[PDB]
Amino acid sequence: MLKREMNIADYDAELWQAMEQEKVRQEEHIELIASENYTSPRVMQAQGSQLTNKYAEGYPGKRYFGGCEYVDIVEQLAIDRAKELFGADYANVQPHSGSQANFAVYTALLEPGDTVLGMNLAHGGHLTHGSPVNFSGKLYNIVPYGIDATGHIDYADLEKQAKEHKPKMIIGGFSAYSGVVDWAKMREIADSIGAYLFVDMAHVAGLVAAGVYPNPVPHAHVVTTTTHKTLAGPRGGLILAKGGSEELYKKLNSAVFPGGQGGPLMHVIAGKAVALKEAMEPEFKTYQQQVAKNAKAMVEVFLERGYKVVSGGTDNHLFLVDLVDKNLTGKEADAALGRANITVNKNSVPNDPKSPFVTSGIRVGTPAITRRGFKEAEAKELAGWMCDVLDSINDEAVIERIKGKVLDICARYPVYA
Amino acid sequence: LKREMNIADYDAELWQAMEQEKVRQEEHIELIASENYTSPRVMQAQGSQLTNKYAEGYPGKRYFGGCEYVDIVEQLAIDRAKELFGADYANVQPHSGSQANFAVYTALLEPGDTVLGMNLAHGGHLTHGSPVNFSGKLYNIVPYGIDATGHIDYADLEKQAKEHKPKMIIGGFSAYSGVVDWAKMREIADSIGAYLFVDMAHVAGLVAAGVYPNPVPHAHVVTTTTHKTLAGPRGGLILAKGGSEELYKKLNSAVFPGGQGGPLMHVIAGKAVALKEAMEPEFKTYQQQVAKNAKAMVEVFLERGYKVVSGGTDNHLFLVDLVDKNLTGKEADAALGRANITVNKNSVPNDPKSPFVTSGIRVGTPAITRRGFKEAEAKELAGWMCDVLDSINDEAVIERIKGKVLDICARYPVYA
Ligand SMILES: Nc1nc2c(c(=O)[nH]1)N(C=O)[C@@H](CNc1ccc(C(=O)N[C@@H](CCC(=O)O)C(=O)O)cc1)CN2
Ligand SMILES: Nc1nc2c(c(=O)[nH]1)N(C=O)[C@@H](CNc1ccc(C(=O)N[C@@H](CCC(=O)O)C(=O)O)cc1)CN2
Repeated sequence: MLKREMNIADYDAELWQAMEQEKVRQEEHIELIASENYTSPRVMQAQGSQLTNKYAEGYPGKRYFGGCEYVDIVEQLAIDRAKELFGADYANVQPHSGSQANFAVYTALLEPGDTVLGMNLAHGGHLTHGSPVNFSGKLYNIVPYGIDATGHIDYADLEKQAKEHKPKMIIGGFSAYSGVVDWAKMREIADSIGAYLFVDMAHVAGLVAAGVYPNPVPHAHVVTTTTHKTLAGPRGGLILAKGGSEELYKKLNSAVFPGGQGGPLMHVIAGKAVALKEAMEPEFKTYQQQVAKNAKAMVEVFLERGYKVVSGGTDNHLFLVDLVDKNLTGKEADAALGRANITVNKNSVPNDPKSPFVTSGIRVGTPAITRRGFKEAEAKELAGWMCDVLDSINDEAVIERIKGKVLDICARYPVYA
Repeated sequence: LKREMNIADYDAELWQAMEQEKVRQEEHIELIASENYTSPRVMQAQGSQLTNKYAEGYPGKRYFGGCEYVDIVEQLAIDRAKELFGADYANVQPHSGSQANFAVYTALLEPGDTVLGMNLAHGGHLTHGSPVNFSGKLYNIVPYGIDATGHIDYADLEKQAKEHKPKMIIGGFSAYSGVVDWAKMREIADSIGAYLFVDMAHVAGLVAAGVYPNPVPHAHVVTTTTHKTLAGPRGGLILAKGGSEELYKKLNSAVFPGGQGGPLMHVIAGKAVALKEAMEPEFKTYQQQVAKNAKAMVEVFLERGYKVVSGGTDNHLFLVDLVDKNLTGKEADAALGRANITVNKNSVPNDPKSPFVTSGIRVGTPAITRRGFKEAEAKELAGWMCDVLDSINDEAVIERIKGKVLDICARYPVYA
């Protein structure tokens, strides 16, 4: 008879202290990591439910364990909302993460060794888009594609590569690209060589949901996304599709299970279901608008201050700052901004002379501060403080000054009130 | 963003289903070997704000900033994991058992390498070479099962190993009730220079209490989930002892960036607190009751004329072969379910039916034991089960048994 009153605080102080500190860090820090956000207490409530106890392999109605009557309802809710929010006729809510959702798509449509056309990591592509240190690069033959000297994808060259290499699948998506991708144009290219157009919209799923970024669902054979980025939900993966055949969806369901996973996390899926409902609110649509809007405001300031912004601008929630001409490593910038309570993340840039762990740039995202209340005014001011730090990266007095400024604004905009 | 936000007043549908599951867990006798009831402390962790942090990499070498406290959290889980099992290496980031196993494969083998693993119908897990799983699709699998006696024949295993010269031998199971000789498997591996990979997901809890042979000191690499007999959150875990810096390097890379992205820091916090609870003395006597209860149910089943694979049990579970009773696991499962007794259809050795239908059921005592049941209650439960199986079409029999379960269930509430 476990007691509902059994808590962590009085049982494990070590773990407890660390947790509480993270709770405060999230309040005293300006999070500018593009892939992060602040999920609602409703999503956390779900994740902390008793649904963590149930084993439910299979799908609603076709499980491999008994007693799945209510978890079946839960999973169905997540599936239906997912389809309605994105306009798909197929959705799989069991992938444990973005990597897992992507892994499923690979194993369901390709054979080890097949050729895949994906966006290079330094140019903005994700690890699972063909990186040699990831399963994508080890199990398949990858042909990369990057961006112009203008900072955008050259669909003319992409087409050439496609025609010359005849890839079995073309991957559209990114982790660090600030432009707008022409989904329809990539589908055209895929169709000309009979390839699959697989789009990973993890980073822009939220913006797409609000209608602030082109929806790829109606142009790709298969789409994947995480639920924890701009979508602002729990950490998890999701597979979506529209206009596919019974077979394709059967393959996709098999790829997830028993293909690459065991039992799903019913408590996390409950959270996905509630987050997908929150993404349906009108306030959610104006929220994404502020996100893109704030992103543009920070870019202006960075350019006015003499900083190189890859692609010259932004059409989404993020942007890259190339620090090569400033003789700074992303690792240095990241660490300096951190001491001022401004959290970003070192990021490789196109033609980066440094390795992924060091990099010559930093990636910035507005989803967190926007969800926190910030607007153009606050964002322009924050961008400014950032450049102040970068400008005098060795001046502890400058960093000190800024630190107090952020602690001050962080207090007026509590994350969880 | 207001802390007062909750599901009840915002999403009545989701809330209603959740609440029902909450009651189902109280009104049902869960006998699914892979399930349990995690403490409210583990749930508390999983519902924390740690779900907001992205922390790729390992403590000290992350790819994002602001990982000072999540680094402390992950270290706690790693240290406790090592101390509880006696390993000098532990990886707490795998999202699940499948993911932990996938890492071990990709870190030690090349697509197409030969692997010796236990056949699924004979008790092996999907990730141990099933053709419908990545293990069976990416590697060359040679299976091995059990005797006519119900146990592994280490003599035949050795023969298979010498003849096929596999690059890795897998020890572990999802539905075997015996004791595996880890040292003996390591002997066999060594003779052909193969890797001995042991997946102890099902018996991690028993091992922790010292109730089942610990494989850590005999295998090159060990994996386990944290949500079965260990009674923690749903997740994976990699353990190793006596390996080299190279091997651990590979293992860390296999998990990330090899097969995963960011870990679930909130789940890892839960792993950390569950591994501390597994250190309690009450936890050791708990596993003892589990194994003990398992034996008590087996006796009754045999006395009632039911075929129990392997003739008995040396752990938390056992299989009931229903072929001679002309019943499918799917039928038994459904019948027992209407009596509020939840089990799961399970393939048995030489099963004439497919995995979705099966000719048997698997039974586990971890849940009811953690719930308070002891030999007396377990013998009585096993009895009711046989009553249902005996008269599987008698709705009057099933109803009477449902009244009995609801009753004993009210006397042993799960969460209070
Ligand atoms: N373009 C881009 N930016 C991104 C991501 C991405 O996938 N693509 N990430 C998405 O999450 C994060 C960065 N994650 C990375 C993780 C590992 C390696 C990597 O290549 N590691 C190699 C070599 C490292 C070294 O320099 O020593 C390795 O570990 O072997 C790179 C990026 C954030 N920024
Ligand atoms: N021995 C054993 N028992 C176990 C498991 C296991 O891995 N091994 N499981 C561990 O979690 C659960 C069963 N999970 C399974 C999931 C899928 C298939 C399977 O082979 N499905 C095929 C064919 C199904 C059919 O009969 O139609 C498929 O989907 O293609 C089998 C078992 C519980 N019992």
